[PDB]
Amino acid sequence: LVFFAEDVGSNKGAIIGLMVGGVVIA
Amino acid sequence: LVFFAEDVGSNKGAIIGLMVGGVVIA
Amino acid sequence: LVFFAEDVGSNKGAIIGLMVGGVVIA
Amino acid sequence: LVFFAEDVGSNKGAIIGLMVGGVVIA
Amino acid sequence: LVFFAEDVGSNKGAIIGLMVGGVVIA
Repeated sequence: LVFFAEDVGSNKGAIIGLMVGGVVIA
Repeated sequence: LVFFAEDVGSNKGAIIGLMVGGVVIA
Repeated sequence: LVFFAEDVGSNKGAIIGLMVGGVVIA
Repeated sequence: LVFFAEDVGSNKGAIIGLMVGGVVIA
Repeated sequence: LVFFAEDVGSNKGAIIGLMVGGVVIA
């Protein structure tokens, strides 16, 4: 499993909700 | 299980929400 | 396994929520 | 088996919340 | 099973909340 979450935001501001879900159950 | 995400945005602002569903149930 | 998460924000500001959920239950 | 969570915040300011949960149950 | 979590902040801090939770159970 190779997760790759790249966010390139040039001048975010306002309301920006960054949610990273990384749960594992084995 | 490759999950490549390359979001490229210039001047986001406003109302934005990022969600990365990375749940593994084994 | 691998879980990359990069957030490139050029001049964030405002309201920014970062939720990194990294739980490994084995 | 790696967990990368980097946030390149250039000139944040304002309201910026950060919540990273690093759980490793084995 | 490494964790590379970091938040680069170049200028501008204002109200910021850096909440990290490390739970290494082996």
